[PDB]
Amino acid sequence: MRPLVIILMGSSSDMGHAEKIASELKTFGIEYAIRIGDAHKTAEHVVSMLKEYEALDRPKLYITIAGRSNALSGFVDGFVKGATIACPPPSDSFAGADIYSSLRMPSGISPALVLEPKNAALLAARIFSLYDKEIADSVKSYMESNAQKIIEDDSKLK
Amino acid sequence: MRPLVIILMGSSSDMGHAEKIASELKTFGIEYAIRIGDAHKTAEHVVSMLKEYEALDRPKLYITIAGRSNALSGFVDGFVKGATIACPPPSDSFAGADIYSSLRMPSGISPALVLEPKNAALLAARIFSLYDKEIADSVKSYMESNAQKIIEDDSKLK
Amino acid sequence: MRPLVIILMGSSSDMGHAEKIASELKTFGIEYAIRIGDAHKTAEHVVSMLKEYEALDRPKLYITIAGRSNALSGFVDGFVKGATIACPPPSDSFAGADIYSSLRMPSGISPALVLEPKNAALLAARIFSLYDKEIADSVKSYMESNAQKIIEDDSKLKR
Amino acid sequence: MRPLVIILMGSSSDMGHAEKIASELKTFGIEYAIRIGDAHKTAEHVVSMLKEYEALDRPKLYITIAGRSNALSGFVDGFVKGATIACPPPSDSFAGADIYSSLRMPSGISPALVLEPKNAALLAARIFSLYDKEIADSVKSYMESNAQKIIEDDSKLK
Amino acid sequence: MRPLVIILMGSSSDMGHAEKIASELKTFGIEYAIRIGDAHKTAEHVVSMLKEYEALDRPKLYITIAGRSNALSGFVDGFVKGATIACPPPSDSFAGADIYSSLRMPSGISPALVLEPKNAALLAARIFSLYDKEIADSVKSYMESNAQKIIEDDSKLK
Amino acid sequence: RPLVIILMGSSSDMGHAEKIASELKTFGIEYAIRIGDAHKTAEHVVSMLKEYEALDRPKLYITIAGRSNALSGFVDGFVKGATIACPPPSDSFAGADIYSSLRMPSGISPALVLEPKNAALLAARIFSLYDKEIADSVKSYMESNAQKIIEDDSKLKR
Amino acid sequence: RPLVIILMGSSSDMGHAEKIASELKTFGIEYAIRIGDAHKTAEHVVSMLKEYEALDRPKLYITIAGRSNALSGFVDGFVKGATIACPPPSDSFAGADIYSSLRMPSGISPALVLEPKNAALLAARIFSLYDKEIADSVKSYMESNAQKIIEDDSKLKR
Amino acid sequence: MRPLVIILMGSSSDMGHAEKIASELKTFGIEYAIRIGDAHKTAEHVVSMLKEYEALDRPKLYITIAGRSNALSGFVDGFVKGATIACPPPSDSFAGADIYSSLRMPSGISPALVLEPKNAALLAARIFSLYDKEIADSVKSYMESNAQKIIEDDSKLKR
Repeated sequence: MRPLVIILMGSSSDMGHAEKIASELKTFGIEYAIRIGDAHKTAEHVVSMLKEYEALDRPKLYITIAGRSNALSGFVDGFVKGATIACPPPSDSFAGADIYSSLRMPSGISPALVLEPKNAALLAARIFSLYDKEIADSVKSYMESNAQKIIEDDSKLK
Repeated sequence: MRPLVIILMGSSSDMGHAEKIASELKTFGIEYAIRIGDAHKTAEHVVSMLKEYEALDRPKLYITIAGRSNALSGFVDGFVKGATIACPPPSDSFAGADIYSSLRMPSGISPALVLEPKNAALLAARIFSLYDKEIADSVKSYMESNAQKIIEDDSKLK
Repeated sequence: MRPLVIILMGSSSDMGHAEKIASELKTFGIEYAIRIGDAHKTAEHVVSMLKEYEALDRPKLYITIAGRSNALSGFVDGFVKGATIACPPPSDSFAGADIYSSLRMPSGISPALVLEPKNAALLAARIFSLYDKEIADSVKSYMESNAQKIIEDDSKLKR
Repeated sequence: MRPLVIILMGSSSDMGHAEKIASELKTFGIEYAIRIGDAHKTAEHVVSMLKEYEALDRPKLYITIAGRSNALSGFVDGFVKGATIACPPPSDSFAGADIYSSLRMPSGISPALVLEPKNAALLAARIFSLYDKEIADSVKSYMESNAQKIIEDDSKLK
Repeated sequence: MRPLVIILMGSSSDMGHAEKIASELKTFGIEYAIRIGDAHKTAEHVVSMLKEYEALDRPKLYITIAGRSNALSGFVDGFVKGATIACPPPSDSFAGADIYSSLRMPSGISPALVLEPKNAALLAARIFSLYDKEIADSVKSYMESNAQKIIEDDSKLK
Repeated sequence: RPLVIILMGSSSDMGHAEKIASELKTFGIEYAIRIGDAHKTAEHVVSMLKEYEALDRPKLYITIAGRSNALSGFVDGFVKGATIACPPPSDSFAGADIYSSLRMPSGISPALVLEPKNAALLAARIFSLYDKEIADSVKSYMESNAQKIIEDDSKLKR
Repeated sequence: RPLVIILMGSSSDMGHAEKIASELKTFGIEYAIRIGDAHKTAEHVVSMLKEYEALDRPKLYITIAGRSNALSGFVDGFVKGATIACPPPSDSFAGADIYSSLRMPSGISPALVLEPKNAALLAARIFSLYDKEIADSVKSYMESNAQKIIEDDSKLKR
Repeated sequence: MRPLVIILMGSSSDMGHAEKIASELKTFGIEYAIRIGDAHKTAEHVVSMLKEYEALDRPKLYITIAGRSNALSGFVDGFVKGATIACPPPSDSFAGADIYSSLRMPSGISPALVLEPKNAALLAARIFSLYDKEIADSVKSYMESNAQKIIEDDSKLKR
């Protein structure tokens, strides 16, 4: 079956950030789910949700979004079989130092960290593209279009 | 009933830090248990253990020790009923920025952060001391002793 | 007698922060007092106040609020018998580096550091709850409510 | 054909770090190549190398390793079709601030950042595992073994 | 032959910063070109452009402007023969830590880092001034003028 | 006739204090060296300051406290005259203990100086405003420092 | 009879300087306010300091320079008596300009104070060692500060 | 006459750092002078020295080396006509935060900041190379050699 991306955020306050990821997945033609669950406060709810998705026989990725000290990405990553992507929401608290909670994983916990929500979506697409030629075609068009916009911007100048 | 402190560390590599906490609790006459469990890799093992301690009919505190990005303190704090203390092991990586993973809790997750292991033990004692006169007496002796050492150091000069 | 939390701040400029803590303590049914006193400029005043609260035969906690370089939390913690909680006001000066003045205590000075005012109240409640069943019931209702709101948000907004 | 991981480092001084990644890929039964090329000094050499690998009709990932200001990961990522992983070598220069050069990509450049070399290898395996059942089996054993070591460590204690 | 400064920016979003540099070069009577090209997304476009400028038989400098992780300055510096100047746009993200991506060059890549755009222009002028007396005269007038403004500000007091 | 009271929080600070004391002695300025902690032995410190505050002579206090420095503010809030904070060096959290000495509220005004020889020099130059002997001593000291640099140039001139 | 010379690097620093001057006036201490840059108008600064250094009266210099503060060290290396550095506030690079005022070599000893009211108070308390009038003024000031806190408690006592 | 690079350091303690720069300039065939002088303690000495070098009719650069808070690079840059290069010694104090004293110049003070001593030499060479073909040839040989070593390492060590 088709690829699936599960976008899991710790709080409804993260929804703006999540929708940016979702919007971009939609341009790659990649199905997504958007869910809310907190690692520390609703662990059992999160586990029961992950079991449901894990049971689907289709290629899947999880993109985990948690502000402040991000425990969610590692929690999900240590539970599910396949790859996951951490895409924390932006914060300038302590000059951005919440980022270290996403970076500093133990050996054996391996979420892919990406800062920009459009890049989390692009990484997800490029992961599927190793085996999905339709998604590979979409990635090519997207990345070529990004390069062409820059060159055109220069042409408007010289 | 007599107090219990459960010292839970994410890794056997944290044992030196744990033992400093434990040694200090012993000077206050406070029973402890030392346990190992990782929030991301062995979550079910941690829950199982917490349920066992939570069922004991005695006043209890948990002191949680986890290096790198500390997910363990919030995990435990979100599960148990009573208060908990976060006492992460020291690290100089990224100028100590692992500390932000212990600091930056969501609303509703409230571990007490203390840096020095002797102070984690002292805080625990002083928490019990609100209701346990035996421990209050021990705390008084301990803090008076600390102060007298300094005053003595001054008189010893020249 | 019932628990008491003394909320002591270094400056009246911190009153809003103190009120957030007191507001949350009220939800747990915990009596509080709000006081002002500075460790360096009004030490004797702070000592006099602490002696009065310390003489009360009831379980107590102090929550200490001081901006910039926080000397109040250690001063109070070194004086009183029981536990204390540091909950400094937030600051973005020097990328938040005032926090290190609350973190870096000498051995023998052990205030509990908590950043969020609601969490300072919750920690206080959970400290009393080791021996106080009624406060433990309140904590449980509070923490269950927080969880249920998250699950309800997922039930509504999930796609 | 079988998956391939191309480990590309900017300098021979990075070889120790690269070999940790390679060693771990070998435990997952994943073929790898180890190569050296600098983005700024040997761009054409890097491009000619990437064209050679890109022409292989097999699932591939690139893991890019560059110290100091990491320009290599983004350079590779903007050239190749599929996903890439940035795994910079550790440094304590400016308290680790070289990490921001790997983090702060423009929209449209999406390398997966992972700090630990064993985790770069595990992420690579888990990426292939979405479609490769043999690698999925290896990941399961690996991650289960990591969890079991922790539980056993606790058992030696309580 | 008369000097040329090529102002190359990674994005059209950098134009305000570029124009401050350009405006200041105009006060020194130094010809400039403003161009757009991204190191990671449009590398071939950048190389093509550099070859065109490199073929001009006149003394030239490149001022490279790129936000976030600055790969552009080292890319250009590794390609062209003569000196280059890095003048990244200002950013307050992560307490300005994007600056380390411009600072931390490998041995063999030597762009001049200057923060203020007016100073990037002044450095360029002063570089040419070692051999161009017309520009030396302009630089002298400019720096003398700056000093006289301050002394005047002092006398204007009260 | 002036007196400098060097007060340190811990006997661990002695090496730092003695660097200050030695330098003060080359200025021919009498000093006292004392130990006392602001949080643990507050009464001992006050009793001590009262003894010094009663002396009819010019005096300065140089206060030395590691970690979070509460001692300088405490002393400064109590004594009439100026004080100097000279904290011991630390690499903990990339030296962030320094902010506890910097960030004083309005009304608490210790002079912050990092180098112990400079704490002594500031003390001297403070007295030198009214003490012709100390001023002569400062002039000789500062001239010696300059002549050494110049003779280094004359010797290692290349 | 004492004099405080407030020297700022740029007219942009005036608001900061006037906060210092206003406070000095409540202490009844005469001040001068001057503008001069260490790098651009070094001769203008020296000529100015020579005028002040010749005056037979107690004097302090409070030096104000934004960005990388070279002014305080320059002034301190030239004048006989003590000086005070009071840099203007900045959020650039999370306030890292402060290190240019902190990190003096042995032999250069300006007193660093962050708050302008505290720069004035330090100045006063420096004179107060030999000036009974200023000392009385300091005592009244510092007592007023304390009484206000206490009456705030009495008023907002809950 | 031929180019000259004046390497001026604030303290003899920096001599090793200066030597790394001079060593690299020698490989490019560029004459250098090594001098010592401090901006705050020996200003007049520094000015006197700069006046002597400034009077020479030859292309020159100054490379300025000062630890801790770097006031030397701006002082020299504000005095001399032509370009200068700041190359401070490395420090790990405060996580390397001395670097901000070399970065944060006022408008009108424009030293080129470069961290590595070999790169300060290369930048100097590349500045002269805009007008000096012989130095341009040397730069090209240098930069080609660096590239070829990397490619050779790949050819040996590739698996």
